[PDB]
Amino acid sequence: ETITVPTPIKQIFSDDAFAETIKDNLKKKSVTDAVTQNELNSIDQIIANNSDIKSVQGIQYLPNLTSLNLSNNQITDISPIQYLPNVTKLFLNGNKLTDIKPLANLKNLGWLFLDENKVKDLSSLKDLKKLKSLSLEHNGISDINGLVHLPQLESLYLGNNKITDITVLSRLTKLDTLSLEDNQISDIVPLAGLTKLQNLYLSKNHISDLRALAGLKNLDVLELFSQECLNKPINHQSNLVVPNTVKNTDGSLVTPEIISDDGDYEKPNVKWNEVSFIFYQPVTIGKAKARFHGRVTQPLK
Repeated sequence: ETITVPTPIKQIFSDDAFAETIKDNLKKKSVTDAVTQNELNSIDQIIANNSDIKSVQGIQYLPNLTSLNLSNNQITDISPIQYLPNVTKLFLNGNKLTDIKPLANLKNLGWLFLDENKVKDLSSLKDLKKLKSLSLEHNGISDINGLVHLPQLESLYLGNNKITDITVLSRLTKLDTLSLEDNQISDIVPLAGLTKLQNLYLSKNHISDLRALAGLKNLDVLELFSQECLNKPINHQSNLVVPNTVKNTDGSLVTPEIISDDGDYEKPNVKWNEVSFIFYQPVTIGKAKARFHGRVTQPLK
């Protein structure tokens, strides 16, 4: 798309706030000032954080735009971005996005930041062969199966979601930085062969078994605290015996730190409507030191 006659900024960029962004970027005096396509072609970078932007309609007239920061606005639709082929950096944190199908077209996208939106389907990212860094925290996401075809990603932040199944991650063999903190993950076996991983954030999941991590020799940063592990319910009895299922990287059992209701440990079992125990174990994997810590809860029926 091109404009062929000088046109007031507000007629092209229909959201007042975005119109103000373009006016400021071109150093104009008013959103009623006329712009030409030549002036719009001069826009290589937009910095428009914190601007109450509700729509980026009109942005399709910025062919040379390579970096676009729309953090912390109120945007609901990013379709006008889809035909901007030179965009390589896209900051969309803190908006109201649900659909990211229009990003499928951004073949040169390199960095994409989408935290604090409501994007729940990621299959739209499969086209993106130059995507190196993706952040999708706090989106309410459960299904990450669309991340199959970004096998060249280097950094992926998926913390603070509703993820249980990380099967697809075994294909993301270029990852050096991965966050899955504050999800619902118990099975970390899909990580076991991802030997390039350097930085791995796994706190606040449901992880009780570290065997999956035993071969990750390039780890430098590792976080493993505040797990919450929920056993399947068992019948209440006067004398309760529950196998300890908490395991170190070498498969040895982690001795409980504290056991509820004055219970005690007789290895491999913890003995006493619910009981629980807490564990805390410093671990080292490669150069990475972490504290493996959490609680196992046993409901009783």
